[PDB]
Amino acid sequence: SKGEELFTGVVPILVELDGDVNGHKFSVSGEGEGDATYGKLTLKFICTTGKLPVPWPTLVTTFVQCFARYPDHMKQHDFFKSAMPEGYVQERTIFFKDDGNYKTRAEVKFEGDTLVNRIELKGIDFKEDGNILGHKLEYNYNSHNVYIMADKQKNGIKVNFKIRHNIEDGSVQLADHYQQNTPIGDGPVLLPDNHYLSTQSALSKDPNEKRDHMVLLEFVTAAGITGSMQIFVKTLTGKTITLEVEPSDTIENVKAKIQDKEGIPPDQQRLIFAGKQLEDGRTLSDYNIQKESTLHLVL
Repeated sequence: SKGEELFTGVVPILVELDGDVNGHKFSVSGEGEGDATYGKLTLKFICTTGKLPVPWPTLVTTFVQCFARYPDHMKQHDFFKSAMPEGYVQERTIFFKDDGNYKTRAEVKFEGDTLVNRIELKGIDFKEDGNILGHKLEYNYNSHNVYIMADKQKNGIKVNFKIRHNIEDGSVQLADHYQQNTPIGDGPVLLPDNHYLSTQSALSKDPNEKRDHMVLLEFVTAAGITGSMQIFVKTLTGKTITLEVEPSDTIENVKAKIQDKEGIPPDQQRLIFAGKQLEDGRTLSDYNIQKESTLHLVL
């Protein structure tokens, strides 16, 4: 989209959260930077009101999916950047199994050169002796797939995933996430086909920091839509077949796929595109061969 251009290079990020969990009020400020080319986010958060009353890992998902890396073949499915600069509202309900819930509302938008995430969080019905208010969660994080679908009647996306938080006893605390995002602006956005974000997070601490804090790193990559594409091949007798290939397929691997359909050994095949003989150790992309091009099989 047009919003994509705002993500070239490294973009500064500001995060602000006001929270109230079981009547315990708190605030957090964060700052860092995002590099969507690498799908990478680095953030540091400080609780400005004192001690955080919930475990830091429970707030990782709340604290900018516009920093995901969408592969080239999926760029038309990146809702998040397409909503910029005006941004989007991100709302969630997070159900902690056998415990309380968070409800969050956030605005993610550009303020000048800086991508800002401003959040209100309310938590209710937590057990005083449970994993959350009892601070029984390990300080670590797992990889999850974030499933995205368009809501084409409502101009946004619906998102769901299940977070697993590790506990020392070897149990896990599940946090079922339900999410919706809606653009703030009136211009059109990208309403995607179904896909997911493969999301990795690592939590660390700053030895010099005395305040209650979290350092967060995320790597986020879109997936779930095949990068394979069809090409056409004219066979020795002039019939047309299709192959399923990736741009990174070697000419050798293309010949292997032709053997599967036509029964001609690779070492007997010669492939021609636009009059040019194709050489085994090169790739389809090396030749700038696009989806639904035609190759010619000859002897």
